Amino acid sequence: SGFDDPGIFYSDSFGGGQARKSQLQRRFKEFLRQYRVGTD
Amino acid sequence: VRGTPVRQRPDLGSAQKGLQVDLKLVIWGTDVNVAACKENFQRFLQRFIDPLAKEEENVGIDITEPLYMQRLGEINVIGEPFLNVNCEHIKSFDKNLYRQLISYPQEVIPTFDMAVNEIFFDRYPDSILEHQIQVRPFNALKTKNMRNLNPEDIDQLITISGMVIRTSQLIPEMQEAFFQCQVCAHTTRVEMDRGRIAEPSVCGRCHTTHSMALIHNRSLFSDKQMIKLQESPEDMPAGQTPHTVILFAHNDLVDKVQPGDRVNVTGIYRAVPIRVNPRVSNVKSVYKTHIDVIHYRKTDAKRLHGLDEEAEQKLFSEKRVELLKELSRKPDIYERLASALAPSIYEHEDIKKGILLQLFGGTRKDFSHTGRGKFRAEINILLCGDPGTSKSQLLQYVYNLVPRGQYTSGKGSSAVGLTAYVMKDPETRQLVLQTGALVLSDNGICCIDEFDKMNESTRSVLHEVMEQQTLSIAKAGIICQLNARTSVLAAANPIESQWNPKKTTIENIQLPHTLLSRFDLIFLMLDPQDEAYDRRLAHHLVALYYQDMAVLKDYIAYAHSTIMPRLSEEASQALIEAYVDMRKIGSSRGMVSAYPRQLESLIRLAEAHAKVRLSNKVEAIDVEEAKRLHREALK
Amino acid sequence: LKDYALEKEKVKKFLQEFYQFKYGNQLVRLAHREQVALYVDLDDVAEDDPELVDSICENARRYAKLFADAVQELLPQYKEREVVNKDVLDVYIEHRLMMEQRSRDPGMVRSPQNQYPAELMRRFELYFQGPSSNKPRVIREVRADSVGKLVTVRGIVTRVSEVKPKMVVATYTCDQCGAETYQPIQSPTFMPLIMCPSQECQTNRSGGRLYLQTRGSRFIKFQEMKMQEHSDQVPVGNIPRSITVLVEGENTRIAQPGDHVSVTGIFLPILRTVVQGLLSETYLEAHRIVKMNKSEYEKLAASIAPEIYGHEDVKKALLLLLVGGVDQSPRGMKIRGNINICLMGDPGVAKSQLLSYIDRLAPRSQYTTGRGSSGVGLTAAVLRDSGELTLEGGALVLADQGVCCIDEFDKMAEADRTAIHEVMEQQTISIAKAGILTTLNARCSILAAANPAALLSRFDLLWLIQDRPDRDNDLRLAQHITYVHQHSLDMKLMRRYIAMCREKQPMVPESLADYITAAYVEMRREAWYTSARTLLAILRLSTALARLRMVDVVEKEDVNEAIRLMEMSKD
Ligand SMILES: Nc1ncnc2c1ncn2[C@@H]1O[C@H](COP(=O)(O)OP(=O)(O)O)[C@@H](O)[C@H]1O
Ligand SMILES: [Mg+2]
Ligand SMILES: [Zn+2]
Ligand SMILES: [Zn+2]
Repeated sequence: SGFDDPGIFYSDSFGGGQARKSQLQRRFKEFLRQYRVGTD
Repeated sequence: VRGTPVRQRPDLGSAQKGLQVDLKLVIWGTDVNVAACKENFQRFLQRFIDPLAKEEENVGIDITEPLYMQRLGEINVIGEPFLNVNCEHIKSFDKNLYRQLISYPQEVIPTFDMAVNEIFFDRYPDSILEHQIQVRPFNALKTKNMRNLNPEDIDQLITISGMVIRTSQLIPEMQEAFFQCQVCAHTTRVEMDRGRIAEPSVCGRCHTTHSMALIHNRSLFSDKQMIKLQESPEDMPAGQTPHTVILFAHNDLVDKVQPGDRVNVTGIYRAVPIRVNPRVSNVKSVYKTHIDVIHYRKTDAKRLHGLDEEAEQKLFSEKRVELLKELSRKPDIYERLASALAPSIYEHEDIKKGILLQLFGGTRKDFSHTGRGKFRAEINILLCGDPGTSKSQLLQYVYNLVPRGQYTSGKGSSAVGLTAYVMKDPETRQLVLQTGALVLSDNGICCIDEFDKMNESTRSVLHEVMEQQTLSIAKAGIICQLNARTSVLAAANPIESQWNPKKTTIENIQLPHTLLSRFDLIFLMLDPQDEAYDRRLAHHLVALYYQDMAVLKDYIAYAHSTIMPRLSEEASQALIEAYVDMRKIGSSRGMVSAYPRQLESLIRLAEAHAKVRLSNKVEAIDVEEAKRLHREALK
Repeated sequence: LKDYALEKEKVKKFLQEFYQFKYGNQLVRLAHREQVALYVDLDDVAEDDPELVDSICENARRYAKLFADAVQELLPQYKEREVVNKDVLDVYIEHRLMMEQRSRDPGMVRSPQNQYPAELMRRFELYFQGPSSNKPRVIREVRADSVGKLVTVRGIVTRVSEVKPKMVVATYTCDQCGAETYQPIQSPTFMPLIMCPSQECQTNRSGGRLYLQTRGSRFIKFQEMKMQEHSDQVPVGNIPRSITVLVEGENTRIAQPGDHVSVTGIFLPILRTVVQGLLSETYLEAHRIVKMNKSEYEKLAASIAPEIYGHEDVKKALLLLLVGGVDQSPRGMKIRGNINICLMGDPGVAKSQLLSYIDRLAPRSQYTTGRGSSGVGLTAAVLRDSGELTLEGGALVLADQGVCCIDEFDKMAEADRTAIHEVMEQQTISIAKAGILTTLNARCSILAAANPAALLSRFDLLWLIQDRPDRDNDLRLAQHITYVHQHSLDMKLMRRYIAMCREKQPMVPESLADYITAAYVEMRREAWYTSARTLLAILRLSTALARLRMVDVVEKEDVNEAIRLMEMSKD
């Protein structure tokens, strides 16, 4: 049974002055998805 | 909260994230809300009066006031911050809160703690406890068999019952490490967090890298205690051997319960992995499991009061005390109790009075100033009788009825196995000294069946305990002296397994005189061929075939509590005269000739009867009854 | 070889469509979680497709994976209501799939190793039961060639560990992120993890520092049991070979020490780690457990060992014990409903054969001669196991509820004699020996045999057999046994009647109180060794005879036959 080793499966981060890089990537994602130019 | 310290809960378990999620805002993995459980238990605290609160069994508990509020009042008048939350009270009140607590203990319990501290400090502003009150939830619905527990109750509060085997030495473990910078002497405490410390790795003052060293004996330690315990399951499937379970006690419950004590144990069932080898940091797939401990219930409805239970003052209501006292004042109390003991067997009045006097036990007294060694205060009985006479059933009944009861039978024993032996504990690997039956019975009873078939190499062990109650193990392991102050209830068959009437008493018994003079009572269980007795016994047995304890145990408990009878002048002169009389009588050979040991026997039996009557002084009635019972027992 | 997507499609259509929807009812029950285990039957799959069955026999493990995942995907369409979430484990799985739905983003693709695995989220288990065509093979003969093959074996049990939680899928949580990573365990050991591969951690460049805990994990009911060759299976002179078997899920707590078992499973290897190669241990992964061949009035007693002649009253008392006197625990003190017999005899009357037949008969039975089982053989002792001082049992504690057929009780060791006296008197065994401090529970019934006082005084029946040579008796017995050699009820039916008979629980009537007391005193006068033990003997035999009649009330006929038996025994 120790012959094989399947991976280490994982999941998402459900729950949970200096910011964090995942938050900053999120801020870039929102900025680049939702930015409006011109006028109505 | 005033500001009292929040001391961590080592027994509940290591901390966790406490992750919460919305479906209002429950805890992840659980159907619990902090707010809901907290409020439900606050309701339970403020409004839960009993449907019935027997004052006799629950002294200090009324039927008028809310139940736990007066408990908080007593926790205010004295300083121990612990509240006995009966899980079955919770079951009657709120089944939902029962489910949440006995499914999710380590998180529901801190909320209960928060609520209790909040209510208590609201009630009493200036009251000062050393730390927060803690709730002890016990008497959860009894699982019968550990071997029938499932892998779904991990970290789920269970309850079982059984006898201890060993309570190993304390083991400190870290809770708040202390670090000091080797260069600049900057200090810092590091709280243990979720199962492992955080070595600071940089000085906070001089910023040197990894100059922070762990000063050991400045740290904070909670204690521990491995407590190996043998289960007494109420379910015994067809071949499940006696299950034994490790109990890790912590800061407040350590050394609260000794070996041989019989306890219900409610506690957190906790799986922990097993390391592959002691130095490699791998582990095993096949975990161990050990119950933690959140509570031990000492009280048992089948046994009698324990030693510390008797010792503690606030144990009986005034009404119960008066009931016991007037029950004593009633003249026939001794024969009523001798009738009560073992209701199944039919009218062994003499033997039952003797066994009762044993259970009450003689008066304890101190000879250190006199330097006469230690005077054995216990009583010892030898049921010498033909095989098949219910002597063995008397042994089983009294063994079950008494706590600190151990049991041996013939040559299912050994000298080292009764005294002690050094073996390696397979959880700590240190060579540790495990006790035997004669040390587990330290302040109780050893019931020995087949006492003739107990080859003299073993009865050599019984000699020392019966003469002086010390048991000196002198062995390469240790050279020490174990207390073994055990009363003895021996059962012996005659030679060839039938009492020959031609042979006299000693000749028939065939045991050493130096042993038979130790037993201060000997009963020759014989069967006269009274046809009336035969008919009555038949009707009794078939009657139980077709087919009080509380007052008895409370009575004995009160007697041990504050009845220590002393000899009177009348009793002493009667003892001297009766000893000379018995010496003259038994001077005829064949029968057990008297001795100064038999003088001590008479004194002890007199003290026991005075204890039964609560006389607080041994009387002529006591010594006369001791003489009468000794003669009629030996005849 | 084949294509396992095709195989999975095959078995999916099969499980949906085969029969009352035979497998469909099982599927919906487990979908609602009214059963936690499932069992494929290769007879039921050879009902239509033999190639798939032969492939399952030859590479069973893979198809086990296929079947279990196929049923896992068949689950939700069979699900019809909201289950009550009976376990905190149910709470976890529901919460997990809920948050997966919450942050699903269904178009968004996720890695091949970012998903809740089947072995975690299944919550059911799937096993097999090999076909009748598959002959159960000898435990010695299951060699390396039969590794991976599906194989059934029949063997006696020797010792069985308890149910401790084996890890299946360890669950780790992080110190910064908050995701929850899995380490699916397979082998006897695993190195823990200390770093979190959650993508939030990979984005942050934070220390993983994840901490294992048991809450979110998936344990399982795991036992390692031992098994031993059948003494008939064994070759001419070799000792019986053993085998280790691994028991999982709803296969746990079936076999028990001493009980014959048939286990159906696959013979998969473990890493051995001194000669080169790549060596490996062998354990049989059980997939169906069936106890077999021991633990599945006048004509009846004569059916008890027809090969013996005479001793009709002995056989009747043996039938009576096998039914067992009524178990009673009135007013705390125990009056056990066991019946204890001794057969003192002249040398050779088939008393040993009677004991052997009772051994083959009773659902729990242990036939012990003098010295093959002495000391620890009869008592319980300590042994290394998760290594630990496992206390396990000898003959009597193995026969905790059954019948110990003790042979040649006269010449037993004196410690064995003492222990047997203890168990007959109180159905416990107290020990305070070198490394043992216990009180075993042994609710056994004793069938002693011996050759010519304590015996008389501690028993319910003693029978002296003196074959006084009578010409006609010996002539008939000689004709009988010669006919036996010449020609060489069924046991299962006999045992079924006994098994049902065990559970009627009569209660004695008041009408017989005068009768029983009168008979007791009259027997005492006829004696004047009899006493209260003999009173209890007649009374127990009366209860057991009422049980044999199956009526719940004892009568005068019962006590009459009891006195008949005891009179015959004494005389
Ligand atoms: N009626 C009978 N039926 C079968 N076998 C018999 C019969 N009578 C005698 N025997 C034989 O007697 C032999 C001895 O029996 P055994 O069990 O050794 O008695 P014991 O051990 O009590 O001396 C057996 O081998 C058995 O074959
Ligand atoms: Mg024999
Ligand atoms: Zn510094
Ligand atoms: Zn992480």
